[PDB]
Amino acid sequence: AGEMAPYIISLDEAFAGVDENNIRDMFEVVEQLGFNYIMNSQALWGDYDTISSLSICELVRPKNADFVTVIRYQWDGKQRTF
Amino acid sequence: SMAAKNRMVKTDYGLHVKVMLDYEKTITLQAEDGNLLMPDATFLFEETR
Repeated sequence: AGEMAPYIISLDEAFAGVDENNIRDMFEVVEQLGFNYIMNSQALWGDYDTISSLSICELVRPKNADFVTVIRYQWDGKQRTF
Repeated sequence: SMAAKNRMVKTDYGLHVKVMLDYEKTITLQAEDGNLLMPDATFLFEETR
């Protein structure tokens, strides 16, 4: 691609199957490369210190109703130099 | 909480919990890892007696 291409990736049920601890490393790998990504996950929360910054959204739709409720957050992380 | 229309929640500790949300706020919830910016909330706990 060109200089200006935004490296976009996506992941579904992202990183499911990785142990609860090592998921920290994955977001380090992603950040080093500089990807812009749209991920989704049923259990993951994105609250990992290695994340330089990360917007989040939670989708709520009770059982079958015809509306979706969206709660928004943001996370900034404190990557552990310790 | 947002799933239940009454905004009531239940916990394994025996504590009924009611959640009210205000969403116009830049409030930080700090911990050892990361600073999470989210809309403010209040949590009441009912008298399980």
